[PDB]
Amino acid sequence: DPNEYNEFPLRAIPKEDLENMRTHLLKFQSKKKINPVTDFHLPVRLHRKDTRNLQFQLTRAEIVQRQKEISLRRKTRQLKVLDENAKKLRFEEFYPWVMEDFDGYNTWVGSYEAGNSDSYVLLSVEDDGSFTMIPADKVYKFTARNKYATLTIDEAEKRMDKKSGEVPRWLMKHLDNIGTTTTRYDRTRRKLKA
Amino acid sequence: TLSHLRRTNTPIGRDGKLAKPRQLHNTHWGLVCPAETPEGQACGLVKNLSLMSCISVGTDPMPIITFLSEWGMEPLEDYVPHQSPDATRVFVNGVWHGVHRNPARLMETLRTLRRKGDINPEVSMIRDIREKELKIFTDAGRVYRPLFIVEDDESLGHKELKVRKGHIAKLMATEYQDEYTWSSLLNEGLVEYIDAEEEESILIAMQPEDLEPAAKRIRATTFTHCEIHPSMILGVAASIIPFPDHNQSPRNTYQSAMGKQAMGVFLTN
Amino acid sequence: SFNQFVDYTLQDIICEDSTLILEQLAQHTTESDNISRKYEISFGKIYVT
Amino acid sequence: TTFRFCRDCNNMLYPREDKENNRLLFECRTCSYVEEAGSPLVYRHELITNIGETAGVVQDIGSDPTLPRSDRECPKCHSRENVFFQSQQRRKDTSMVLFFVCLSCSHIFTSDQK
Amino acid sequence: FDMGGYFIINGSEKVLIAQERSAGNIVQVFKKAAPSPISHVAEIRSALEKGSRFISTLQVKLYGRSSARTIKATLPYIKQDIPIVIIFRALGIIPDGEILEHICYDVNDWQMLEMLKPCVEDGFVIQDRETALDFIGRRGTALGIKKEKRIQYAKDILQKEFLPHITQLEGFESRKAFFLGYMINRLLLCALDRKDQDDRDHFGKKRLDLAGPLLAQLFKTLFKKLTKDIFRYMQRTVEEAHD
Amino acid sequence: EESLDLDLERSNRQVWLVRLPMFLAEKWRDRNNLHGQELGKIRINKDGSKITLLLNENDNDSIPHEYDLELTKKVVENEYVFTEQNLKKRDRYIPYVKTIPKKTAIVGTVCHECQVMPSMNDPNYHKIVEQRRNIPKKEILDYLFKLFDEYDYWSLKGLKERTRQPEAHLKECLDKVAT
Ligand SMILES: [Zn+2]
Ligand SMILES: [Zn+2]
Repeated sequence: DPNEYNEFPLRAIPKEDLENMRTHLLKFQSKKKINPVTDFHLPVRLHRKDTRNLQFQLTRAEIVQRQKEISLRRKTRQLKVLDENAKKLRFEEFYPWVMEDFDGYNTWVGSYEAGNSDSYVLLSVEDDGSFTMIPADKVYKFTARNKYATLTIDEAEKRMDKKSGEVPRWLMKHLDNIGTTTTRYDRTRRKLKA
Repeated sequence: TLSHLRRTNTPIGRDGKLAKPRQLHNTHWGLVCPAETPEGQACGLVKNLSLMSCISVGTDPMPIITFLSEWGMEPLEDYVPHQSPDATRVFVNGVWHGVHRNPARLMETLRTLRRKGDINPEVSMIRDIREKELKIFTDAGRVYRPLFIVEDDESLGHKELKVRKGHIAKLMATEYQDEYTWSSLLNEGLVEYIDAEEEESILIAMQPEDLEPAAKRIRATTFTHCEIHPSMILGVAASIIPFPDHNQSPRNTYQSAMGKQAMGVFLTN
Repeated sequence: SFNQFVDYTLQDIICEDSTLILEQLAQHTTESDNISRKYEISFGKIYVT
Repeated sequence: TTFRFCRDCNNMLYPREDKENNRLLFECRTCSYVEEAGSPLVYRHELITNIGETAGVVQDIGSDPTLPRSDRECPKCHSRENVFFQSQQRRKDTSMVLFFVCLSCSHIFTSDQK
Repeated sequence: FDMGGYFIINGSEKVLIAQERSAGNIVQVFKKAAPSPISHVAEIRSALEKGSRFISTLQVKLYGRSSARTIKATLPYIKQDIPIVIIFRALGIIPDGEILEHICYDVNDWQMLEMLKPCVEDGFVIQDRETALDFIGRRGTALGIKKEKRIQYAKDILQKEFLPHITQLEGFESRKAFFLGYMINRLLLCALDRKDQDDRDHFGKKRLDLAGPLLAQLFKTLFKKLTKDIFRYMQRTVEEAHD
Repeated sequence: EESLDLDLERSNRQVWLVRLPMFLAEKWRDRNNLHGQELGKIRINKDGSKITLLLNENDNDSIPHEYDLELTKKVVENEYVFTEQNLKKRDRYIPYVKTIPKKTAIVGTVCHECQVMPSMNDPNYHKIVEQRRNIPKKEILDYLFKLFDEYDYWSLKGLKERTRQPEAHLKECLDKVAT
């Protein structure tokens, strides 16, 4: 063919590089384009944690401000058999992936996809034009969470019960005007002000 | 005995309704004899298969799903209803696996590849094009019966069933040999198994010339199939009824009940 | 139906659930260590006569 | 009557009324986006309908062999071929009006003359 | 001439007869009678060849005839009839219009959207997956190291037991969401009478079993009895020996 | 030891995404392969919309050499691929939940999803379709005096190895002093 194109048949990964890598794939669930290097109040830490009371969990800016202010068996059992790789996957995804900025204004909660993680392969161009083949391992999906001052399970159950024949349409607006269970960005701003 | 080998039996309960399956239904055609029923408290409970009636023994579906993957669908992980407003959902034994853009090519390809013999012919498929759906069934438990295939197009003209005089001459020669079989007719695609579920994509001809060219008794143009013979909707004892059109149906019922109580010979040993 | 069940689904119904182990390391602390005493039983190929 | 969604975040918009400027303002319950309403129509029950006899048409209805064929023509292209079939709605009071779809004009037309 | 597929037990020729049932793993809808509080329902049977009989029934029920337009659903082991927006959020679809895109297909039609708007108002309160999963459905067994109900326990339910077809391993909740959306779609078509009442008495929706499945069932169950007796006497050999 | 954050220079990178049939995916996931050798060739148009794969003769023609690229998703947003290396070695905050953050680097943005399909006109193609279709009284009294001096509630089973004597003699001697 007449060379109107960037022909570079593939180079590949160093095999000695290739041990201790896990190279997953990330997607955001929003129609608007998101670029975290433009959006996030960096530093950005990626951690694998539980999500129990994550709204009640403190932000990293709040942690830094607090640090600155402070400164007979029954001898019979059975392990019904299960796949060791599946168990290792289950223990890996016992906690999911979460990345967020230092402020805690925007936070993103991840989840795991198992539908097509085997067949994919990567054509990432290099600076010279090189195309290294990185065989993908798993694909993960991230959604935003607590961007909008999420509610509480208990009073949620009281709204679910038939105390009202229909709950108020602006009940969330009334609760936000009361100030109960505010946003993570608002809590971080109030903690930074205090 | 040759009646009693091919018996079927459902449980219902004590009293039951009547529109519920105690009485016969139009779906029963070509599969079960509409006369050979027992009499007394269980009429319409026990029922007896057709002559060429054959049962499904199942086949594992993963070569079919990988084949389907290779010939192109969108797997559901990136489905969106807006950008695919009209594509056809794909099912395999009541399981969603694919949505695919071009249904007609996929259907004719699956039909040609079943005819060529690279798929076990027990597998069935329906294009309910009215609802933009597609079905694939491969479990054990279905019932099917043979048919004569028809190509619509013809160099000789109008419309024709594919089988010819030379093939049946070779069948006659192999029978009086005392190397064609039924399977060795099946492999090159002249007959085709069709289950109990497909027929609503199929027009059927009663006779091999009923409208195929374009006093005794009294008797469209888009056929795809004709039966082997209309006499073979019956069962075992129903074969023995001479001229079984030429009576009334409860007489056929008492005859099928009566023939089990006949003496004569049973074996030779 | 009979020939299908004789040829297949029997090796499948064995290999579905053939695994059974009782590996007794120590079942208390020490016993120093003890060894991971793999009492392993499983069924391989089947046979018909 | 449609259900608008907040363009910032694809969530079900709810009606809520201005306190003093007397306008319906569809405010998002997720985010702070708000939008005025084109009409004072909010809710609509529609206890009586008669609809559904027509649709479900694919562009190749006639590709299926099982539909019958006739010789009435399409009153746009005048081609004598056609495909006819009855209502796609099935109530216990739906009519014996017929629907005629052609291949040449690719058009749907009926046989009612009231 | 004795072509005959029978069995010879104790000096007696002995034959088995076919049994039938409805086909499992296939959509049906019913129209229950007027005086009940339920009007339109659905069902899925299941069997996966056939470990502990894999019965695992499902239904989705519908209320009123009026203003009681709500869609609750039942699952094992949940004794409460759970509304379905909770299920969508719990499986991991938060944004409301995407739940609507899972249910319906043509956005131009609207009758389904007025059908679903009271159900979204039911689901207006709970806006997070594990908060949705926090709903109890106790039905046994006893709680482990919990607070009220482990979200790990609820996710273990939704992975292992529910919908014993498309998957039961770990990671295909989007396939589950699409399957439920198709189920809700056909239920709404039966409710709005654009599409008709199904038939139970059609033949192809039934199946016929034979000696293969019958010997499979009995052989599986007596093999489990066997295996529990194999686990028996393995605890009893505290003393010698390996017989 | 090292920095706990993530690399950002490799973010600005277009990535093409390929699905693959299974026999192909087995040969292209060989770690005994994949050292930098070049195994195919590509041919795009000036306007695009038809890209073919010219597979080199390394396959020895058990599979085709003529393949086409099916760019299903020509424009791709928000799809990011990263890497991972393990590290070199009301206001209650838990800085250690035993999370193990890694030397992770976001290393590319997916821009084009595509697929290599075996061009059916090839004679080696559809051959794969038939393949897929086919497939001592006195001393011990002093010794036990030392033993109750060693510990008050000494075990009877522990008394056995400390004596290694006749137990009936031991039982008589134990009854004379204590329990
Ligand atoms: Zn919003
Ligand atoms: Zn016309």
